Amino acid sequence: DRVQSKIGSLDNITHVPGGGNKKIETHKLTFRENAKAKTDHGAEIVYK
Amino acid sequence: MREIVHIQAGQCGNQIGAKFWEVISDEHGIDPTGSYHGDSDLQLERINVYYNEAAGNKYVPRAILVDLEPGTMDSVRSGPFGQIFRPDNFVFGQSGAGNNWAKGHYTEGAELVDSVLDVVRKESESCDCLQGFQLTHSLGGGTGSGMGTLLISKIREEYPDRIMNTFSVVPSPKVSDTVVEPYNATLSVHQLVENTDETYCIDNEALYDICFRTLKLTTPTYGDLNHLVSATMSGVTTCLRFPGQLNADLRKLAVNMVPFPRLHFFMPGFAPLTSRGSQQYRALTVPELTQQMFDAKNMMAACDPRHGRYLTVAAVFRGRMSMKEVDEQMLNVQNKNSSYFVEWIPNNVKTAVCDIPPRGLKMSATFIGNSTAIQELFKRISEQFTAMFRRKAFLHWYTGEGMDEMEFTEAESNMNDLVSEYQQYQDATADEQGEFEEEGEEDEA
Amino acid sequence: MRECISIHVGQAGVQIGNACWELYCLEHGIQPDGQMPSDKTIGGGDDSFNTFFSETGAGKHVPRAVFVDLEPTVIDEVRTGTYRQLFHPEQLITGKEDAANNYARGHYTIGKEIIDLVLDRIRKLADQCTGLQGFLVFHSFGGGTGSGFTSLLMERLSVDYGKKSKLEFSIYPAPQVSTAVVEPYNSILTTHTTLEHSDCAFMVDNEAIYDICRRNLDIERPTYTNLNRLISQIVSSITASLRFDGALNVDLTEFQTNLVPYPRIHFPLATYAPVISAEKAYHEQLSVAEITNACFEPANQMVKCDPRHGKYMACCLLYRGDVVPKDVNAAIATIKTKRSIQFVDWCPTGFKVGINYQPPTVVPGGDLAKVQRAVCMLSNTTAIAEAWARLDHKFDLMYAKRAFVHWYVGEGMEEGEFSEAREDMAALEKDYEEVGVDSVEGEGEEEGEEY
Ligand SMILES: Nc1nc2c(ncn2[C@@H]2O[C@H](COP(=O)(O)OP(=O)(O)OP(=O)(O)O)[C@@H](O)[C@H]2O)c(=O)[nH]1
Ligand SMILES: Nc1nc2c(ncn2[C@@H]2O[C@H](COP(=O)(O)OP(=O)(O)O)[C@@H](O)[C@H]2O)c(=O)[nH]1
Ligand SMILES: [Mg+2]
Repeated sequence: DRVQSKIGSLDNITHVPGGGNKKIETHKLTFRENAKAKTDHGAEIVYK
Repeated sequence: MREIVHIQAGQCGNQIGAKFWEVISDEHGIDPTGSYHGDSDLQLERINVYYNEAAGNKYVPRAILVDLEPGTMDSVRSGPFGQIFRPDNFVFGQSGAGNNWAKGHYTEGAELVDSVLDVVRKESESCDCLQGFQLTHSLGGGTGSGMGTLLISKIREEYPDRIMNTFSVVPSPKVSDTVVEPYNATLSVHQLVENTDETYCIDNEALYDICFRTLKLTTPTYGDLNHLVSATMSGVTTCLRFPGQLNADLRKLAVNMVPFPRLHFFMPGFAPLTSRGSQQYRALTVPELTQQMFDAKNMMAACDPRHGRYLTVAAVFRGRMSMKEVDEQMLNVQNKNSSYFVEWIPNNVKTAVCDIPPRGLKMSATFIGNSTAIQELFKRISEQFTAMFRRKAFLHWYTGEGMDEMEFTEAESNMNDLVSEYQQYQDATADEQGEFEEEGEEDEA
Repeated sequence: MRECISIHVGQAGVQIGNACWELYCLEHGIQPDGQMPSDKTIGGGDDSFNTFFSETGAGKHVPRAVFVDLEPTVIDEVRTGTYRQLFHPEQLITGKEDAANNYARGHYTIGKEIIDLVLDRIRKLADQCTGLQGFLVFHSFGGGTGSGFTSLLMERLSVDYGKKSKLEFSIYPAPQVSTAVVEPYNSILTTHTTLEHSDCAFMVDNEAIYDICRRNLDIERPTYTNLNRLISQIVSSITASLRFDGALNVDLTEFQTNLVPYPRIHFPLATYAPVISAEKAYHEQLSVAEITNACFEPANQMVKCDPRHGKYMACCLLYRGDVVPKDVNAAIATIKTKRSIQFVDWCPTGFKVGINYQPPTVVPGGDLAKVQRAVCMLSNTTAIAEAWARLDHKFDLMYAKRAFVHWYVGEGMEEGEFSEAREDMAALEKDYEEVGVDSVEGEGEEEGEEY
């Protein structure tokens, strides 16, 4: 049978992505919108 | 009237135990027979904080001693002050712990926790008002580590609305004292993060710097280290025992110092510390305290906190100090280190000022900080874990106690979450207004 | 209140028992007749001797120890010997004919006959204890009883006591010396058995110690009697905690959690420092750090395989006498710093540390002199795969011819079992080799900018 190690260090290679866990701040999402447009025109406006 | 239970567990835990019980007893003029002899009426005044009365001017501490072997506790019972303790409160096995935290949490500490809770029921019901438990253990150890985790897992639900104050010596930043340090510590925090209200991180390697640098000792013992953390413990609990100008107890300290329910990992520091010579070659004042209290090399965690930001600080002074000279040095720090605090918590300092100094000192301060820098420890602990666990090495001694090979990964997943919580708050920004696009318009030509 | 059982098996084992217990009496201030020097009470309390001796009579201290060889000579020389009043005669157990360097006699056709007699006296010494810690077992690999009756005993001990630790303490066969031809067959036939039953084994080697005796100790003409007295100074320092209080303490159930990353790799090597004449200690000071570096020098190792030839996995330091814990932390950190003192590329926390307050005493008039501080060390390392490869090659060369086989198979042992023992050691060669891999899990290796 040509023989191999009785131990087997490879087993945790079954573990899943990841890598790591979270982050999640406690109540708000400030600047995730990455600074695109949020308004239209601009300068002098209307009148009737 | 207001009361504390003390617990000591594991070798380190019963050495800082035997030295805290020298420190606090001598600070009360409790004799080594257990006789009260205090040289102030103010020592007898709050003696019920740490002791219970017995027959004929005798007292016993509300201290409970745990081990899985007789061997450390025999040296308590024979060593100095050994006779203050109730021998019922000596709760020890004949089994060993093997540096195996599972051997404590699941099996041979599990064969004795009911005999510990026995002494918690006897002693905690001496208390008019229990405020909290004070527990000196290991974290990287197998004994203290493995005993506090299951113990809190029961004290945290008998007594859910008391406080839970932990002093834990941690794995070293450059060496090992024990091989399995990364495993015991990762698995202990997975229990304790959920269930403790306070954990000091205490580092020998930080202490050994102090012994070289501030105390200037040639052969520093453990006894020398143990007098500094027991002076810490006595110090932080000074306003619990004596009058002051700015009182605080464990509940007042935790609400100012724990801003989110997992961020209760603290470094201490202590002032003054000099050598037996160098004392004579500086002054001693409120600013001379503060000069050493903030100073990163003197922290008893070797994190060099100038890597990170303080959320919260506590300063617990002893001896006659003048309020404006304290208040303004706490702020001088804050302005002149303004880059080293969190954004969204201003007025960062809880200041407490008490009348009665230490024995053999005129003034001192105890420093307690909370900085996201504390990630330095737990990061090495995680990296030294997966290094071991990627191959499932040492596991067979833990499954030999029933521990599931999955809870090693539940702890790793918890360690990823917890460590990432320091990073999500480190230099985290505040809620304010954004950018606005604007430019001139034609009126004239 | 907690206790240890010692067992001496084969002529090595017995002769170390006749060296170690001698030291253990001096280390406790006990006399060669198991008395204290006096009747009248002096001091108060321990009496820290409970873990080693059962107290009887008028305060006669009986060592917790069973002795076995299948020749009576070696135990008759204790029964008539200097320590004839220290040991108990039921615990001095003899055979009728030695296993004669044949494992199959040792393990089966002779050794079968007194196994229950030995185990019953072991029962009787366990029922004497207040809290059994486990077994420390002494042999060689060369012996037919040192192999055959050790392996048989550890099979039986696991029936009677299950998980209770069993630690081996063994004359590992030399790289170029042997005292016997068939040593490589007794050497495997025990190991094939005890890997699936003992919890650690701590090796030490004749030829290695001979080299140290000459080079370091300045002993031109060393005996076995020096050898076993240097070996007793090893196990005195592996059991200092179980005998004295100390700054750091290390129980018998610690060392396996520390030293054994997988149950197949349970074979550290034991080293001790300093080892010199008095005449050389007058040109030295022998600091903590000095003596701790001396425990790593290849010329000082007491198994002769060179520790440059592989990678550390596990270490335990065991100090005595004038040592403080900072000095040690700095001795360890600067050895850790040396990546020449190389560790397996997965190990982070390589060291465990013990510190006893009490110095080693020596025997009077003899070759071993006093120091102010001393260190033993226990270390598991990939470099010993060259000596396991020596035990491969030595087996393979004679077994290809079936040389000496008829002695073992004439005790009814089978050619099938003989081949499985060699196959288990071909697996062991791949066990050492895999822990030697730098945790490779793809098709190459990687690095940062610089090491
Ligand atoms: N250090 C040391 N090694 C010894 C001593 N006695 C014998 N040896 C070693 O023990 C091994 C051979 O074992 P034997 O001496 O034949 O003892 P045994 O186990 O009783 O042999 P059997 O005749 O099979 O019972 C060799 O490695 C010898 O060097 C001793 O006093 N000290
Ligand atoms: N500060 C200090 N550290 C100690 C002392 N005794 C042990 N240690 C350290 O505590 C850590 C935990 O070890 P130990 O207490 O032996 O583990 P346990 O008894 O299995 O919990 C290690 O870093 C030891 O070196 C002590 O008295 N003081
Ligand atoms: Mg024999």
